[PDB]
Amino acid sequence: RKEKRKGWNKPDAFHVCIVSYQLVVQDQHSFKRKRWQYMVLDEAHNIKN
Amino acid sequence: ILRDNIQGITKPAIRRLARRGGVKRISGLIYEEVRAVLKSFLESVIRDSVTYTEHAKRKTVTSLDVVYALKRQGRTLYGFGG
Amino acid sequence: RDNIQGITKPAIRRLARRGGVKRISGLIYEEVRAVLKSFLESVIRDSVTYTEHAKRKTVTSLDVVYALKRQGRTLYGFGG
Amino acid sequence: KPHRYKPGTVALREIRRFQKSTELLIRKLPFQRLVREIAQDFKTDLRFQSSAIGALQESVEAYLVSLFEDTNLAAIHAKRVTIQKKEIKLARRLRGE
Amino acid sequence: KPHRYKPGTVALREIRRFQKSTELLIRKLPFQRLVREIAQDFKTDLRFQSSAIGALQESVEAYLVSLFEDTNLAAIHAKRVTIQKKEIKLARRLRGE
Amino acid sequence: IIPRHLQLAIRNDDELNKLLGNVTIAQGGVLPNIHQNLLP
DNA sequence: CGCGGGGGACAGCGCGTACGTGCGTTTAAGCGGTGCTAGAGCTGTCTACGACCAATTGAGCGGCCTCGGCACCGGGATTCTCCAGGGCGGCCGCGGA
DNA sequence: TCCGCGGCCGCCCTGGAGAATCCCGGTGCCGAGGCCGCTCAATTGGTCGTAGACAGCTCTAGCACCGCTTAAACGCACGTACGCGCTGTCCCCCGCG
Repeated sequence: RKEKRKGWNKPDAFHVCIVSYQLVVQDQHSFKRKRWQYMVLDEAHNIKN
Repeated sequence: ILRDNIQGITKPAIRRLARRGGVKRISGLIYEEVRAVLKSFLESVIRDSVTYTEHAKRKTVTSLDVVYALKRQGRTLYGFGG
Repeated sequence: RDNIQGITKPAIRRLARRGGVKRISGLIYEEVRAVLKSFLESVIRDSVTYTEHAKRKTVTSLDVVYALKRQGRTLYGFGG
Repeated sequence: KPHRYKPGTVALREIRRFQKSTELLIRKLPFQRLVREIAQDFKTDLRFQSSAIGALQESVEAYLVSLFEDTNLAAIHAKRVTIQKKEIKLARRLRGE
Repeated sequence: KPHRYKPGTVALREIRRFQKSTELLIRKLPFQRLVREIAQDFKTDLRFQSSAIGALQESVEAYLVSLFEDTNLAAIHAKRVTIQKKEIKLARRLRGE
Repeated sequence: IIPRHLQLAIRNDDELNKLLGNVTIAQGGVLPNIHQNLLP
């Protein structure tokens, strides 16, 4: 993950990243700082709680 | 929960604990002997704690109970319920 | 004058023999004398404090007992 | 060639980190299993609250860290740097335990 | 043929003799005026009774002999037959001092 | 405060450390003192 | 849990000297006495000097909720250290006349 | 015997490189302390007592010295043997997957 996020430092970086549900839940602290445009949630039935 | 949980203080855990003492190398038999030392100290504390709990007409053991259990050790510095 | 040196080198040699040492280093004698000075000063500052409190010019056995009580020594016999 | 650090090189910055950071270093659930398994023998089916567990681990951690520092001092006194059984027993004996 | 014992055995016989006999190892008057000197700086014009000083000497002797025993145990820990300054400082420090 | 502040206040003061230091520090940790013979 | 390995634990033997033990001869304490006087100490005493509840009281708390701080990476030369060539401590050896 | 020279070439210094630094901000979040109730024992007043040092005898042994009688200390000279120095060995847990 450190190797993956080393290149995350550059602005105008990868147009999109893919991270799963519980990985986002765990790395929310690392992810909350960056600003994004389009968030896509899959099978919103599992996120119903 | 009640069977062979003495390994809760694991060998990497003991190595990390010895890192705080300022040691470069930890021998193989260090882990189980310090485990036995921890067992002895914990048993000594909890014997007094449970005896106090029986004296106090209480079924549950509180933190202040083990505070008094360690009180007669003879230092009694800061901490919860001091 | 120079009364701390009154404890002789053979005396410290015998004292270290009581400690079960076959060969004793030369600096060990004066180191033992120094730790003895520290021991006596730590005891006797408290002894003098208690003497001054006790409204008495004479240092009594109970005075020494009370001085030793605080520092965890808790001696038996004299003034028990 | 791989950037293989010599033994004792990472330790500098590592002790720089964990001397300032002040979090725990032992798995919690195995520890509560341990305290339970030692409690049932003294008193079965204890209704453990959320408290009275972290205090025990903090106390034992402080005691063992002090013992480990004393053991390191004894090892340095022994004209060496590593830990051993004799260093631990000497440190414990000289501590009055 | 001069009768000169090999070093070490007479040390053992001295140890045995000092074990059987439990008399004071320091003369009374040396301790007397040493205590007088060390009390001169704290408060002036202090008179010492006959008692309260043998107690000091016996307490000092007993605790110092205990320190010597701990020091010798740490010396055996160091695998040697000689007492050393680091031995004494380890004995003192690990005892909560 | 973080209890690390409590530990720093205790150990940086000579009289506090000399008085008493054995019973648990409430989440304050310790001051790991290193030697000059370990690190290369 | 596994492996490379390398700095570090542990031992064998010479050094030599550093205590240790056996020669004489002290410096100052232990004991007998003493003559006193100087500190330690309870009794008439009597007073002042502490304790506790009426009228008030203030003062710190019991409970919430804002917001200037906690946590740490985008953002990163330098610090911290590790590892490959160059000139070198020179070392040293061997051979015609 | 000079010394020219050539070789074993491998080691501190230098240049290149790997990971972290501990703030600048972003974003998000976090329970201290003053504020409607309060309460409640504190603070003076009056009574009660009482005992604890001010004298005062007391009493008793401290102590400093006068005058003998040794006791471990002290220096020295040799023994020796074991910590330490120097060196060699092996080893097994640290760093990393």
